[PDB]
Amino acid sequence: VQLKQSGPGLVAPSQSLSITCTVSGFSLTSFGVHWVRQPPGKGLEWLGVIWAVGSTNYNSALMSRLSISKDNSKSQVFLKMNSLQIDDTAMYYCATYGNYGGFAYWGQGTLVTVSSASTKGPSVFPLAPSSKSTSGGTAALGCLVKDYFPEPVTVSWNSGALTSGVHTFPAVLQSSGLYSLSSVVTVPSSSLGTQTYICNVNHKPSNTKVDKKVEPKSC
Amino acid sequence: DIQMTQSPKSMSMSVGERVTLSCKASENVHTYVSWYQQKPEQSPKLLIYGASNRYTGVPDRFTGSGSATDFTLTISSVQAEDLADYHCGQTYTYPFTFGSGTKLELKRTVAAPSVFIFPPSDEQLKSGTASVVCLLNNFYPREAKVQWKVDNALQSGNSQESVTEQDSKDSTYSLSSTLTLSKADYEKHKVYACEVTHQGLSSPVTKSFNRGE
Ligand SMILES: CC(=O)N[C@H]1[C@H]([C@H](O)[C@H](O)CO)O[C@@](O[C@H]2[C@@H](O)[C@@H](CO)O[C@@H](O[C@H]3[C@H](O)[C@@H](O)[C@H](SCC(=N)NCCCC[C@H](NC(C)=O)C(N)=O)O[C@@H]3CO)[C@@H]2O)(C(=O)O)C[C@@H]1O
Repeated sequence: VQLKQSGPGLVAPSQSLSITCTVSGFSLTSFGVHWVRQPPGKGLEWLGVIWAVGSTNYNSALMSRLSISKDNSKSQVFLKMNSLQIDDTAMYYCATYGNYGGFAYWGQGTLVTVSSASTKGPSVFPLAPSSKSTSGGTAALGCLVKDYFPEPVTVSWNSGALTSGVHTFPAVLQSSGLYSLSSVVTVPSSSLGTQTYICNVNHKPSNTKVDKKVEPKSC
Repeated sequence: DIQMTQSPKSMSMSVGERVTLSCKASENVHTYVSWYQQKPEQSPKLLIYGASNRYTGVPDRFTGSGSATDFTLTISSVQAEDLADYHCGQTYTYPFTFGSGTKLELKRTVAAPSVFIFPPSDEQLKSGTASVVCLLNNFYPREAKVQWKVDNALQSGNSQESVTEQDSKDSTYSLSSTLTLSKADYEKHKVYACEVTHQGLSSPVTKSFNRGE
């Protein structure tokens, strides 16, 4: 069983969102698919369901603005919501009970941001290791991922081969209205001259991918 | 229309201790209650359904119990991997609803931060702005105070900080504080310092660089 969702993105208020959930390993004529969302710093909220038989049920607090539909032959379920407000910003999931009594299978989530701002890809700056970021035989280095909108970005090191010691911080909204975050990793200080360290930044809302080599700081 | 109250809202336990999470429904939901584990940067995963059924693949240390309006998730001996938010939900009647979640955090020995400082990259300076980053790595507990000083002037209102979720393999946190200035302001000063206060430190520690180097 698998549920895979379309990608994150930005929609303006009073406009409408549409998300696709593509299912595999079961048939939509046998299992109902639900939509659940998680607003920033809040708990889960059930939105609605389209049952195998094709009838729908909706959260009554939202049903005037919500529509759930499906295409059985394509194994796709669609969520549509209009008259969007800022507080519709959330991680949206499709889910199914399958053969169980709770949400046993979940999609990977679709981050929908409602805002009048424009999409902007990040600037990526190195946090170069130096005598000032060394503690004994340990050095820290990183990359500053700055001035992007909306969330999210994914940061990896050396295409994802490097995970030990990596800390990618939650983004913060700057006073400009753009997000900024850092990702750091600690390595042996003697590795700085012999090992390449590259941060890889992916901002799917802007379909941007950036790689920055992080070299030790010069004089 | 059925309201699920989880308590406590957060807790901190040592590895191997027994954990008890509570969930209270505002009306009788019989046994239609599920528990979900959400680790950072992941989807919720089902642990318990029908109040007491352990879901496929869930370790035996997770047990659900309760009925009607009072429900419990116990972890018989908590492990460092069990760090997560735990959600309860009812599917007894429309609309299905969930509690607000309980954040489970782990206890460990006090661990002071290693402090590192990063001057702005030269590529960023050419754009007109300067970010100076102070990093506090692998400390415990979470509480820490970071103060920026520029040529000994204590700064306020021009920095922002972020703290990672607790690490699942050493139960520590890290923190980044970012000081932002115009390039013009950055170039008007020499010394950039961050001073860190933490339970694991005798006295506040300072980390600095001088642009004149
Ligand atoms: C493989 C298989 O068997 N597939 C089934 C699927 C499948 O089981 C589900 O999709 C889950 O994956 O189900 C199919 O059947 C659906 C369909 O019939 C729809 C129609 O709306 O209903 C679905 O059942 C749900 C009920 O509608 C819903 O009411 C309950 S709430 C939990 C409950 N049992 N409460 C009891 C009392 C309710 C409160 C009561 N108030 C009243 C009575 O008004 C009071 N006393 O206060 O959840 C049900 C699901 O758990 C049904 O599953 C489908 O998807 O089409 C058939 C397919 O063959």
